[PDB]
Amino acid sequence: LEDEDFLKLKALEFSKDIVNEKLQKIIVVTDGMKRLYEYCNCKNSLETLPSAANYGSLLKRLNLYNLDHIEMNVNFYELLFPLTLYNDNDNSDKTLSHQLVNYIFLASNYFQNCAKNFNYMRETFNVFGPFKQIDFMVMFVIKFNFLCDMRNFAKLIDELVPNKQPNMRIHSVLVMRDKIVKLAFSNLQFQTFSKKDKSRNTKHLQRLIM
Amino acid sequence: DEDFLKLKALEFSKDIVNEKLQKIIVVTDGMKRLYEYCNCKNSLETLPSAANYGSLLKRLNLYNLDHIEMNVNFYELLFPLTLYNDNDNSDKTLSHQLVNYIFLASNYFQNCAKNFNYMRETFNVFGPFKQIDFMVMFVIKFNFLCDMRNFAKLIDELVPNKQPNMRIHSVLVMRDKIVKLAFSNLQFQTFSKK
Amino acid sequence: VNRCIFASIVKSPCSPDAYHDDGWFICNNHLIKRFKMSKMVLPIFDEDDNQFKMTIARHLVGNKERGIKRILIPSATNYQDVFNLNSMMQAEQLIFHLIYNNENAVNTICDNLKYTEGFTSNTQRVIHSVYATTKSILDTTNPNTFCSRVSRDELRFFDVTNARALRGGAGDQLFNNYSGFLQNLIRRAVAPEYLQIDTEELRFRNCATCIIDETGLVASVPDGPELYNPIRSSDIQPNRLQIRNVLKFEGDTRELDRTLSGYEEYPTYVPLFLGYQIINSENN
Amino acid sequence: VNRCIFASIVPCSPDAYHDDGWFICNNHLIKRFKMSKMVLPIFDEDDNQFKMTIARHLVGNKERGIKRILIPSATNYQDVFNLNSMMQAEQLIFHLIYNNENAVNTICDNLKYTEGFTSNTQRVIHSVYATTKSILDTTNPNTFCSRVSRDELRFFDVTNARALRGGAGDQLFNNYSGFLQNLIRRAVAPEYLQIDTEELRFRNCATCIIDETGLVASVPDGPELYNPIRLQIRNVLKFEGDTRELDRTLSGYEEYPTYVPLFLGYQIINSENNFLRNDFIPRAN
Amino acid sequence: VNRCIFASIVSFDACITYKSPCSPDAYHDDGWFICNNHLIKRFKMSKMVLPIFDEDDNQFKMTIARHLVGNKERGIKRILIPSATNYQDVFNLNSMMQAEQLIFHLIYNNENAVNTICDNLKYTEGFTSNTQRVIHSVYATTKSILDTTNPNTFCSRVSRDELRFFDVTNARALRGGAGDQLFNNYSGFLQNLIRRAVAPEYLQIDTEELRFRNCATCIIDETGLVASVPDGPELYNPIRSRLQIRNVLKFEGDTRELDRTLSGYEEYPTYVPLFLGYQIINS
Ligand SMILES: [Zn+2]
Ligand SMILES: [Zn+2]
Ligand SMILES: [Zn+2]
Repeated sequence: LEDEDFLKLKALEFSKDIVNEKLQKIIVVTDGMKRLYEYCNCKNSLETLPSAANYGSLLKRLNLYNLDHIEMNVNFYELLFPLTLYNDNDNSDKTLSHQLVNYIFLASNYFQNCAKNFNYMRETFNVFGPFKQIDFMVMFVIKFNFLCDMRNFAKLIDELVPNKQPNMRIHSVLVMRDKIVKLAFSNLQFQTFSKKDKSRNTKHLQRLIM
Repeated sequence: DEDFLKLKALEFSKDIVNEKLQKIIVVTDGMKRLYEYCNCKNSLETLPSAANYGSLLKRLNLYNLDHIEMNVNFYELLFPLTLYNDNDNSDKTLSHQLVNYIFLASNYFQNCAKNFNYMRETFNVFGPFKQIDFMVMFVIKFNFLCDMRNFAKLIDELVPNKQPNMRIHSVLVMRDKIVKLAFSNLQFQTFSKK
Repeated sequence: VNRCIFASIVKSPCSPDAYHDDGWFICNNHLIKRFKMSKMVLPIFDEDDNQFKMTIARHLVGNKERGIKRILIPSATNYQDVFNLNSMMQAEQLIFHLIYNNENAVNTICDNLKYTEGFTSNTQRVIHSVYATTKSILDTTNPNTFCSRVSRDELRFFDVTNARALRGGAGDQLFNNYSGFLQNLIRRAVAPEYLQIDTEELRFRNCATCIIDETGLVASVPDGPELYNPIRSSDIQPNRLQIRNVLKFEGDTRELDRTLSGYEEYPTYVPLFLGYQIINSENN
Repeated sequence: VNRCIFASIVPCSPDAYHDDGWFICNNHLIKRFKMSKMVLPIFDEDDNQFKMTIARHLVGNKERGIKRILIPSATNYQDVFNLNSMMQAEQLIFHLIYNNENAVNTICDNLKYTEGFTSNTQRVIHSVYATTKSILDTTNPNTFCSRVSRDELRFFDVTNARALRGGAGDQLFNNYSGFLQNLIRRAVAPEYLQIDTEELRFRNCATCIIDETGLVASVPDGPELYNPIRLQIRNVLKFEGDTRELDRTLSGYEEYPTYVPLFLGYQIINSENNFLRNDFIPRAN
Repeated sequence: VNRCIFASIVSFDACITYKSPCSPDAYHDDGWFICNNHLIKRFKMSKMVLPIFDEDDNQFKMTIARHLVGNKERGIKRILIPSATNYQDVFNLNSMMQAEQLIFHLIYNNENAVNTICDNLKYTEGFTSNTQRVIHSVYATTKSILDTTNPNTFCSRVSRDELRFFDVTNARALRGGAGDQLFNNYSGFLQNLIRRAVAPEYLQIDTEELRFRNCATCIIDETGLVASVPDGPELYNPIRSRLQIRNVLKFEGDTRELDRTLSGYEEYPTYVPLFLGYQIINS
């Protein structure tokens, strides 16, 4: 509540300094969104599953909002790969490789344990969140918490990094890890067992126009 | 041409919508001015009549919603129908056709992903300003969305069962897995600082 | 030992095949009798041994056949007309009536035989034993019931659309309504073009060969002219003269092949490809 | 007598000794184009016989692009024939075939630059050359009096045969060197044959689509069919060959060949049936 | 002498004779009263020992087991022990023989099932032979063990002479905690069984703490012991002993002489020992 003000600008500094996206394009740290985006205000932990006690007020906000809007897929390769295609000018490459790959596999194992343990998480949230949409809230919050800790990580690593030329040594295991994520979603049966009809049922397809 | 079965689907959806749970705010959605020019509703992607409306650049510039590297959850897109067939019981009244329709849609995604590797340039020939980099996936999704829009008219009065068909659900899983796998082949090749 | 239905029946010498393990309800001789086919196999495997050796069959439907003669196996509708069992033995008529569930005709036969002394004196044991045996053979499979004791649900599909027809497909209901051994024999006969492995999908031919009509299984091209069928003519009325026209070769120089004969050769028969198959990752 | 075109090598399998229009050993056909020399037998109701030449597809399923390519375009030839992996003789041969006179003369001077040529190995090398050269010379259909097809035409599309339509692929076939066209006509069995009085459809669908890039193996559509065959991975995927033995019956069942035959293009005979002039003349349309 | 409760199996009726008897270990004395045969047959573990120096050739040697479950099994397939809530549906006791069923009802204190069983016996020829007194002698054995266990053991160590925490050492392991207390719910017989099946992660002796593994292998469960990692993908189990897939992407290498060359070097066993809990011993 005392020192964010600098980073508020920092997240936008280099992006406003540059105008040169020519194929690959970023939402500028996505840095413009409603109170939900403004709520991510703490050094949460990426290492572990969320500290459910932290988020009760967030859940009570979410109760004002609908949640049948959420894709299951992480879009791991899709979103992350474009925002990594950049390097130093031929220096500290060891460093860059190390933090990049380590963060990569950290997110990998993070999602792997999320999928392996989603039941315990959603139930431990529901224990005090008896809300009818609590499962969608849990899924959303999982995504959003990951995204926010990622935004903080990005904010922190924000550096010159002008260089841009693919390293296929980096991009090789790209496919292996991303396809393991999608295989995790395949391993998610998504459990059609007589509960999702309580949803808006894909908004009845909105007159087949959405 | 007419709304026609649009109104019939509207009627059926009204018959299902006995509940509102309204006044909940939709922060997420900004679906400005959706338009439904998709009367060609073709099974296949080749139409220059789709590129006819390449002016989409203009509406993009006003409200972009660019979606890089777009990949689709076929499972989630098709799941809702899984419970609806059982307004009646004890027949494949439509499922006999739904299964093969699912096969066809999956095979479509198997093949158009291959054909994309050259069809981009045909669309640049349709319009040299292109920006096909995104519009190709745009149309790829949109045309099947139109297919679904008409397919719903082909099925009409179907209502949510509580009992799932394990066979159908397994079919959905086993097709969608490979469908998602197909996207793995998407790759980029030394564009430098683009 | 002999599993041929005609082996159950009571000259009509069976082929020796149906004496053997594979449990086909017909010897290969009587597979001629109305069915224009020979049973076949496809050695299939990974890169060693040979693992799966899936059965298939080739028909010998004549290229010049049309209509009924294009139908491979009549539907329960009009099978009686297609066959004209009146041309056949009462045993054969009974059997077909059983397979098609024409229990009404079964009743009519039993009514006829009841008052005959040849029925009571000798033939009743034949009729009843044969009947029981046949029905028991049906029940040996009948995967619709009985634990589905034979095989599984199998994850087979036949009704796959071609890419260009309407959103049609029907008459699997009829498929089911057919005595299940017919379904199982079709499973003997028809490879899918495609098989899902638990983790992989594999394709075996570029294009399908056969169609299912409400009238029956039909050997038809999906489009265009029928392929020429060189029916080998090695195997099968003289009461009345039988006529044919046939366009045939003429020419010399066949010795030219004397050298080429050493090369690899391609058998040219018409296997049946129709449908899809899968293997479950788990029987969830 | 041995007359594989790889007898030039300075070894071919025994089939090379047949004087037959393959003009290749199956050895070298495999080693460079991954196909196996075949004949299709054809029979009548009479049981009279005829035969057509074939060579089933053999290159692996999964690989893509140039890996699908069996024979590139002359425009793209080295992209397969990455000469610098390949022996000089091989390179020279292929250059000749593609009419690459530029490269021809380049190698011609390379002989001098190989200062070991002072040993006059050039005599042997060029004798082998001329030997080869002879073969192409004989293949040339353009030679004035060489005999040509009377009753016969071939096209590489149904419509191109049915109405003499200007197929661009057909044109590029024509633009190929005469030997290449010869080898194609030798190897390629049609989807269709018209006859002076009759027509025959061999399949409802072709095996492969071939394009300007070269001999393309690709299926027209859908997935490729199965094609069965140190710090590396044998990587074998293998299956439950449970051996629930059934050979006791199955030995009698006809075993379908597990192969990818060629059914490619539309042949026409539309004149007095006279085919059995059994000379491997260029026989051009 | 014979001690395996399953070696105590007997038939009330003349047909079956259970002719797959207990392993020799039934005659041995670990105080487990379980043939390793049955251990496999119903639980899928193999018992083992770790010797530990008493800083000397004097030693404390702790019995443990290894689970035998593969990487593919999930949920009920991975359950090793149930709750009394769910032993029935976990086991399909009806498929098990009536002596097995009644013995499990003894384990779960299901007096209702015991009563129904006796009420069924009232008319049985086993009741005519009064063979139920076989069950009552099994009860005598049990009650002796129980007066040696439930009053004793943990309760005795409420004297503070000893304590084991089954709680996960890592506080981040949110799935831990309350299960360590739920431990209290089970029959002390079972509690003894599990605690002597499972190695601690640490031992306190006031000389020094000892740490036996980096990170706990096992986890407490909501109904009964399950073969599961605390977190992450399951570690591979080389269990080493229908047309299904058999694919294994072997490395290409053909060399074999290297193996004969390397027989001289530690052939590291790959079993899954059970590490869980905090151990405290006085002195
Ligand atoms: Zn027979
Ligand atoms: Zn050769
Ligand atoms: Zn025992």
